[PDB]
Amino acid sequence: MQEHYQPAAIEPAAQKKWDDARISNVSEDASKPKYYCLSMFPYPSGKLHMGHVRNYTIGDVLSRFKLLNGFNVMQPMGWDAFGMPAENAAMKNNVAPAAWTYDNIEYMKTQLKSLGFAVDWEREVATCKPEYYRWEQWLFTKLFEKGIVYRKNGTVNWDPVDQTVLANEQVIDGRGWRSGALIEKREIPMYYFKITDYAEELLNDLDKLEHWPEQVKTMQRNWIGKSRGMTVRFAVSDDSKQGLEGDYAKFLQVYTTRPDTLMGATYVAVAAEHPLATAAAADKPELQAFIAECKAGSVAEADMATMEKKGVPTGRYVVNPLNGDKLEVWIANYVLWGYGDGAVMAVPAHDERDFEFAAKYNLPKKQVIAVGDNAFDANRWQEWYGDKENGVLVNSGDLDGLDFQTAFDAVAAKLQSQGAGEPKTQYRLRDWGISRQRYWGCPIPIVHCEKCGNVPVPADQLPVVLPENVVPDGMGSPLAKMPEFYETSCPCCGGAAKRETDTMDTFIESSWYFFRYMSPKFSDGMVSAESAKYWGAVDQYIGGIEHAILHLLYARFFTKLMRDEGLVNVDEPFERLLTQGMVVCETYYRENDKGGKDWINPADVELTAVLKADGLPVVISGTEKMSKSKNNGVDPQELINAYGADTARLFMMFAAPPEQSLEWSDSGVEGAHRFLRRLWRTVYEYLKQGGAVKAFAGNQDGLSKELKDLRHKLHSTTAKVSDDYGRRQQFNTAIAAVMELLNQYDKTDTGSEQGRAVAQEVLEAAVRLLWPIVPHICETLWSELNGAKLWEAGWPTVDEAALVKS
Ligand SMILES: CC(C)C[C@H](N)C(=O)NS(=O)(=O)OC[C@H]1OC[C@@H](CCCn2cc(CNC(=O)c3ccccc3)nn2)[C@H](O)[C@@H]1O
Ligand SMILES: [Mg+2]
Ligand SMILES: [Zn+2]
Repeated sequence: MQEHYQPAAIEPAAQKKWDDARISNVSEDASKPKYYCLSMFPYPSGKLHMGHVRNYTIGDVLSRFKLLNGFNVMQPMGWDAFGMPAENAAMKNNVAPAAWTYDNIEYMKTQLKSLGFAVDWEREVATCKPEYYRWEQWLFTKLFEKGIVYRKNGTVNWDPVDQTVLANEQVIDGRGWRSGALIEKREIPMYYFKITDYAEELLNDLDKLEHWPEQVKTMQRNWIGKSRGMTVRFAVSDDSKQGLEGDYAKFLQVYTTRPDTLMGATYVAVAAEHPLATAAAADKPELQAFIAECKAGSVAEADMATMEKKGVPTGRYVVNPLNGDKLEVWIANYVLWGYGDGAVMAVPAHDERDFEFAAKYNLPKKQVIAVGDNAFDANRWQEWYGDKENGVLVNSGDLDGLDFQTAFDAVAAKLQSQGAGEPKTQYRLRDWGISRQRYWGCPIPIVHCEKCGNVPVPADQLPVVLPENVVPDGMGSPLAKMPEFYETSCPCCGGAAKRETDTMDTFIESSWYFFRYMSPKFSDGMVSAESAKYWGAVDQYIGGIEHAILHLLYARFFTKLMRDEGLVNVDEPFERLLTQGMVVCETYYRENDKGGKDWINPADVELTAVLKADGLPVVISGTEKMSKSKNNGVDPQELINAYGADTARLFMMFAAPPEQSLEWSDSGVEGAHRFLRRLWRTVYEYLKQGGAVKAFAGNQDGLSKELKDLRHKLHSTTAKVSDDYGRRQQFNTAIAAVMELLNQYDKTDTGSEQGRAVAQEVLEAAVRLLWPIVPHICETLWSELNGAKLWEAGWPTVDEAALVKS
């Protein structure tokens, strides 16, 4: 055993030791209890960043902890390979997205291996390979025939300069983010998953996820947005029926979740596309311009509430069916066509958005709810205005004195008896649009035949292979310009037909990959029945909070779809969920010659803050998440090259709890490396005193008080670390606990015969308690202390007798 700790001399040897023993290569072995620990697989972007290292170190800590406790642990890794980054690098570097992807995969796989993650690489998947996406094409065809996947026209944002479709996030002031050209709204046929058919299942099954953060489940409930409200029909006044057709000439239908406040409606609002808006705008040009501006908007869902609410009056009126009030119809920008009836009522006294809307236009506010003896001021909104449980009705005629649920049922009775309304349940959730006008994605297995219609590709002909010999040029997605791809024969009639050229939303690959890991080479289905029944569901899932809504919902949706097809037998894909925090770092910049800022990487800066190149000052700016935006990313490969994998892993687990943001710190890195030197020196100095002995065990009567105190600290540390790994999942406090054990060990004279035995017991436990976090150095130090295989010695047991004081 060498005196000094040298990671480059031990880390490759420890990795070869694990790989030779195949401790991470697992099968469906019924002799050991399974454990499925999964970290969200990465985009093969080029190289790992610090977020990857934190996520996969966390997953490796939990996996190795369960491994030491005797579980048959599967920790798989793969590549979410489809998407736009490969197309953009293709347009910048004149390479094929496939070639760019596969080279990134090879390099990033080397980095992951150098970090010592206990990963079953024999289960690796690449989602851009036909052997993977053939099965999501298969599920697509099966659901398309059942109507769960359907085709209908939708509206997209067309950029005519870049010749591409853009998301709402890519539109700024009505113009493309890169081209700067005005975007055009176009109706094109697209495919949709009928996810609203599973809305009630996806909402209620969240209650089963006892080991998910309540934050994530709340976000999913709000996204699904179930409401039990009332359909209310307002009869159109006789003086307001010009230009109206059908039922729109008879009544205005609306949906409200507050029918107990129907006596407090002071106006109604309709969407820009509503027929009442169209009829009233046929004359007035200001209404036409307001309708045009609403349609030209491209506001994303995450900013819908922040959008300034505006409206225009129409001069048309409707009648409240409960009190006969004649209310004016307004066109408003917050009423969205396709959501319910595309029309709402407004009770400014008990809905804060209606309050601010009415306060802006001086529209009437009428109180209909009272809570205690609270004072109502029509000029200032108070939180009790919207109270839905402790409120009682006022100014509502025959409904006065009722609470929410009683007034709800009475209003429903009044409306139904006169045919003016009925109860109704609504969901904010929209159907899942999966069509993408992009090349680097999974082809949609549909053939268009003018005789047979939109025909799904048969199962024998799957997959529809995406050609990899493609370099996108920019002037449109190349698939729609490659007759060698889309020209084909109809699988139903053999006649001339055309393949679909749109590709799938890349969220689809990530919606079922956790199942594919169970049998990644199975060629007769998405997942083999024998492996699905063994591994069941993912026991532990680790990823970033940015996937709390869409990805998780999609994955839960796919699981229930695959269960209904009979491929799996679990209702939920992920039992436990851990959301890791961001990795942030200081920023540095120099002022431009044009009044701007040039952002400088931290690796090119030395703190006396001075640029390393010319020794000239640099401005220290705010700390934020690492990104290429302000050029503040710290390359983990340089951290590995300079300190080793164990130092990188230890710093990430010690700097902050997994949920809390991790602040990059040079001294924090150095403190981690110096602790590994201390651990190395501790075992070296111990073995230099007389070599290893048998660790203390059994009756501790007769041990000195100092050695009894060390054993108490030892097994209290084991219980604390076990609770930190297994229950709390706070790895920073576990490292501190082992440090406190080593501190007391340093203060204890362990030179006697019984002292050596206790010292052996301390060090054998300490290297095993830290093995999940820093396995390279712990595997090396364990082999110097004991000749048994560390993974066969197992997780340290707590000696209860060591915790009983006299
Ligand atoms: C399941 C599917 C849907 C996952 C999907 N393929 C994915 O998110 N793949 S992914 O490759 O993007 O990420 C894979 C997993 O590990 C990383 C987590 C990142 C969380 C956000 N973050 C990032 C940072 C730090 N950035 C840097 O240092 C940096 C950045 C840019 C340039 C230079 C440096 N700090 N926080 C992800 O959420 C996920 O769990
Ligand atoms: Mg349960
Ligand atoms: Zn045909």
